[PDB]
Parts: sequence; C-alpha cells; structure tokens
Amino acid sequence: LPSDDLEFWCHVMY
Amino acid sequence: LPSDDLEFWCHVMY
Repeated sequence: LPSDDLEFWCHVMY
Repeated sequence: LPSDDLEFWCHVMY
C-alpha cells in the first residue's frame, strides 16, 4: 500500500 | 495501475 511502509509491512507479515 | 506486489517486494530488497 502507498500509505503503509515496507519496513512495517515486511515485519509483521513476513 | 502500478499494482505493488509484496511477494516480489519482500524478497529482492529485504
């Protein structure tokens, strides 16, 4: 998503 | 529609 960041999205999920 | 994929993102970078 454009709002969320990869640093956070690529930690809780992955 | 860029269509951002996590399967491709969360792998090449992280």
